[PDB]
Amino acid sequence: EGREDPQLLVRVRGGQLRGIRLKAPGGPVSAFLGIPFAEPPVGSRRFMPPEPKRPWSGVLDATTFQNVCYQYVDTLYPGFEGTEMWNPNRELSEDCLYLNVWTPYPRPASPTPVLIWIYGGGFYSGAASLDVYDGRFLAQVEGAVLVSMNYRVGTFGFLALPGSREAPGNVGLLDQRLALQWVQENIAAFGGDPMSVTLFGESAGAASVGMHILSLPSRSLFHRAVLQSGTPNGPWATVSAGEARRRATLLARLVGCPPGNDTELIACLRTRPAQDLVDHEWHVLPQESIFRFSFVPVVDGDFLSDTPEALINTGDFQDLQVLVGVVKDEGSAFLVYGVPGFSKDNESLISRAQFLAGVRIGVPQASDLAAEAVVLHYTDWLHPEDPTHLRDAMSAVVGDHNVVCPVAQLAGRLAAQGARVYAYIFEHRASTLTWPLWMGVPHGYEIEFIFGLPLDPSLNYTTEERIFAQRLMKYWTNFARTGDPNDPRDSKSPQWPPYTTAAQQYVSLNLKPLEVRRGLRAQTCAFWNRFLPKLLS
Amino acid sequence: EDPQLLVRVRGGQLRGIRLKAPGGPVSAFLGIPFAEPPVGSRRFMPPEPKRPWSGVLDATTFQNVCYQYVDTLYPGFEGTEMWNPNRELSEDCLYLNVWTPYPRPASPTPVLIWIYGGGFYSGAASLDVYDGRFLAQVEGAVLVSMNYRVGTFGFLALPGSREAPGNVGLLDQRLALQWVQENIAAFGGDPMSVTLFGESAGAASVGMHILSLPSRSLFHRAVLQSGTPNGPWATVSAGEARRRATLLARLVGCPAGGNDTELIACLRTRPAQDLVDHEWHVLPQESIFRFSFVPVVDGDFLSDTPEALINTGDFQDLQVLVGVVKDEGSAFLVYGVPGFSKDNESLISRAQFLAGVRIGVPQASDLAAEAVVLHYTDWLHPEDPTHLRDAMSAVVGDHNVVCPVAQLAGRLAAQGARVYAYIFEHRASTLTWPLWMGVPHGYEIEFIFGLPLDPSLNYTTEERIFAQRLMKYWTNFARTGDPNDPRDSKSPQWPPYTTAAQQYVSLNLKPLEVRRGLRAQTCAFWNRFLPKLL
Ligand SMILES: Nc1ccc2c(c1)c(-c1ccccc1)[n+](CCCCCCc1cnnn1CCNc1c3c(nc4ccccc14)CCCC3)c1cc(N)ccc21
Ligand SMILES: Nc1ccc2c(c1)c(-c1ccccc1)[n+](CCCCCCc1cnnn1CCNc1c3c(nc4ccccc14)CCCC3)c1cc(N)ccc21
Repeated sequence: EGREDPQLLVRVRGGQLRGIRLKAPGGPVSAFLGIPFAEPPVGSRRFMPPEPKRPWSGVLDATTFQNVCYQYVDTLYPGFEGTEMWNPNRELSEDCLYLNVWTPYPRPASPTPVLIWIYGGGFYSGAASLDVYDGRFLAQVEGAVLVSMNYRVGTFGFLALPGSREAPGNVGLLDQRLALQWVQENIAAFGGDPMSVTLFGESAGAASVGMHILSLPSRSLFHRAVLQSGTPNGPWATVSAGEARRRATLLARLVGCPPGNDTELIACLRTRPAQDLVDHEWHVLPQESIFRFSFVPVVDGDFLSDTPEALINTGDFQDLQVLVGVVKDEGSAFLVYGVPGFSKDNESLISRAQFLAGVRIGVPQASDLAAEAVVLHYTDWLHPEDPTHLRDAMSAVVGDHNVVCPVAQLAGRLAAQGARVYAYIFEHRASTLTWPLWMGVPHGYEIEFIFGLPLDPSLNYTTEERIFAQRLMKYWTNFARTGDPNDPRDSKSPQWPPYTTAAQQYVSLNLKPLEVRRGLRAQTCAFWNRFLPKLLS
Repeated sequence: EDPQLLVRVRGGQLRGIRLKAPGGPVSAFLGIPFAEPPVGSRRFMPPEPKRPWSGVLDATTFQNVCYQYVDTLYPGFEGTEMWNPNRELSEDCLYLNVWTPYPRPASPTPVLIWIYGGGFYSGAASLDVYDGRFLAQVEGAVLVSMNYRVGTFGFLALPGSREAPGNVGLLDQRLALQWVQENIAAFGGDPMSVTLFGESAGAASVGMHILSLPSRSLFHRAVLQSGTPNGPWATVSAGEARRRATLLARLVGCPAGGNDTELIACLRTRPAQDLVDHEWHVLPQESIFRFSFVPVVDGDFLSDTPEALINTGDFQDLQVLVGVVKDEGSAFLVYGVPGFSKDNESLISRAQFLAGVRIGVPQASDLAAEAVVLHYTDWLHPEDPTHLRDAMSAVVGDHNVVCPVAQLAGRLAAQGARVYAYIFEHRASTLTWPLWMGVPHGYEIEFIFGLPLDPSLNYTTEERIFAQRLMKYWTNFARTGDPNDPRDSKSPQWPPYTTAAQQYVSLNLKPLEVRRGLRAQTCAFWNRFLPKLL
């Protein structure tokens, strides 16, 4: 046939695809949703590296989002858009290694910069099919080819018996590398420039992006990287070999797979229903905690030849261009998932006791001395009992420790070692946010703006937000295009300068024009990055 | 003979001198002896009261300065010399001075007693900056200052011994205090309204009288300026004093030991200058704002450590005035911290800053020292010399003065005392120290004493009015326990310092500003965290 829209028929290397023509506000875009890039990682392939997708015959239908990787569904606030917007919107299946491509309609005559999105979700949840990752706007408005992939999360993606053949760990990264490889090979068929691939992701996806920066076999598959609210370095994005070994073994035991070599154990895990692994995942953490996740990248001496901090300290990043940044309230969201005293349904004014308790959960790896050091640092000694400040300090601790200071260390090390870094703080609370006021601009809530959702008039964003969304997409795609988020023509708008060790410049993203600022929580991050380590004894 | 200049005290008759103050005449009784000269066998010993004398004792001049180390850092430089002895040195130095109004006050006047500082190793009540003349004349106060023994002579202790029990300098002071109870009325002072006030070491001495029950009946109120009994430099342990006494004895040929009595006997046979010669050689570490012989925690004068005493004391009917100058640490830097001098802007390196902290917090472990550095670095301008220099100064001032002051203020206030706190931020126009030193340790005294009221000293009109303000606060404080002017009904009120609000006031040329929290975050570092690095 024959009768179909010729713009929707594309041949990639596994065979032919039929895409779908979608409405964006400013006009039509092409979508090729659910292109499979790996062999379904099921049965004997669980815990195993992805294998490239074997070619198919006929025209593969690529008009709808394919399955979401097997994962824990958040039931903290039943019916609450604030949590439900992050939950899976397609069937849960182990057969989920699919990707998506948005492109202009009609596809552009000459090659186009390619953004590749990697979702977040604590390496345990996430799905490229979620409303907030909808590439139609970037495609229609900026003329960009945008690609997002599903990668295996949780045990399926990250359970590791390091040194083993049957479960070597890091397979979720490997799924992402494979989507990356696929783009090199096929994106041209859609008018993307494979010589201009920019990786971007937020939170665990941001951490992912950083891992690709740090893994030799991924460096050839992209040219530019964007890390939103996450990093490879830090207390949560990786575990050591021993700790991953401990967690896998403990989970194995929990589902009735007693540990005594690795083959028997992994074989037994492979016989277990996927829902059983998910049901037991949370139980392997070493302490009561927040912003920690059971199955995450392992420092395997393979994908990661050393710890991320060792590699950012000694890596040569002679031109790499990265844009890094944070939201105003990185910590706030985490507090409702565990910390007593905190809730979305009230003001969360906590007591000093609740605060000391929170710091323990919030910095679980820290001794008595160190936890008391954090508390002394974040206490306002002028009002040391004030419920509002205590609440906000709890939020700042979780935020600073897990996101802001890792981001600061990242920028600093990169910049000091050849990279062109652009740094930002995103301060706009959405008008449409359902979370309470006290949470500020929570973790994840710049994404809807970077992706352009406010441009959809049916979504009820303000005109200001629509103009803002447009500004943001211009920064992002200018950066993709050029390595520089500035417009080479628009001299009147204030310029966004690179981040450097000498001046530590970064910009505010809010409804007002760009304001340049110096030092990203410089003083407090000296605490977390330089001092708190030295409380090693 | 002028009857106004003739007083009979318990030991006999005294002849004063009428002195010229700007606004009128004052009566001075200088060099009154309050103790048997603590010489020969009485060296290292508590003071005995002065024996009665015959006829009329000439009290028209300052008496000898207690034997001390004379500063030779910058010879003849005003900034340093103004602290050096301005009379002959002598172990025979237990003399006090009284300035009173001319004529003698008609009714009992509040009495204000000054105790100089000098790191318990130097000082003298005869120094130009402690001139009682102005407060006498202008505010009508009877002002009293004593010499007390310093250095080995005042504070060498072999604790538990009969012949060198330690703290005798403090006992000298206590005896001057007793003398005031017994005699001041004779000069028109009210023995029922005595305010102790002192700066630096003198401030810590005042603090020690607060914490020592036998001193408490000799005064009703206190003022601690840039100094505290608590904190890193004002006391030593019994074991630590023993060690330095012993080491000093070794350094001068004495006697090894063997026997306390024997060791002290030998020390007593040594010329004063021999003791001073080796005074500086007994410190455990390279350091600054540490002093060889200082009060000892004897379990007698000081029943426990000042820390223990302020934590658990009852200070219900006590009024205290405490404060600090803007740049407590700056002066100390020129005394041994490499890279610092008065003769240039002193723009140090990072290495110099890290080396300075070791010196500055001598007791500090490797980790504790790094905690300090990481706390005081401006992570935005990490290697800027101006920032490092100012930081080095801040470290020393905070560690030794401001946070100790902050801690004392809070304990007292929590435990019944009525506390008023200040930061003094005016740089005297006459200052011969360089700009980068700011308002150095000890340059508020000048103002409190009323020196800018003497037109010959070339202070500005502004400064004379500022000095007048200050004398009103202090003497209002002596008068009532409240530095506020109960006449002026037109703000801005100086509020009591409390744990809750932490209110204190800026003392500068502009009218009182009320600030809250005296380096609250930085002193949490120093007072709460840092102990926990044991
Ligand atoms: N009784 C049980 C049984 C099993 C599990 C349970 C509890 C909990 C838990 C729930 C409530 C309170 C305490 C613990 N967690 C807690 C995981 C921590 C969730 C923190 C929020 C977060 C952080 N990154 N991804 N997510 C998941 C939710 N998706 C979001 C995302 C983002 N931002 C936000 C912001 C607000 C709310 C949600 C949200 C941004 C990036 C992508 C996802 C789990 C974590 C596991 N790894 C496995 C099982 C369970
Ligand atoms: N070669 C030798 C031999 C013997 C001694 C020597 C050096 C030094 C020294 C000198 C220069 C550099 C390094 C060490 N100090 C250290 C002096 C420590 C005091 C530093 C400043 C200070 C603090 N409190 N009193 N003083 C003495 C100077 N008097 C002042 C005072 C005050 N303010 C100031 C302000 C600026 C300059 C001086 C000054 C206010 C209160 C009273 C005195 C001594 C200390 C001793 N305890 C014994 C002997 C010597």
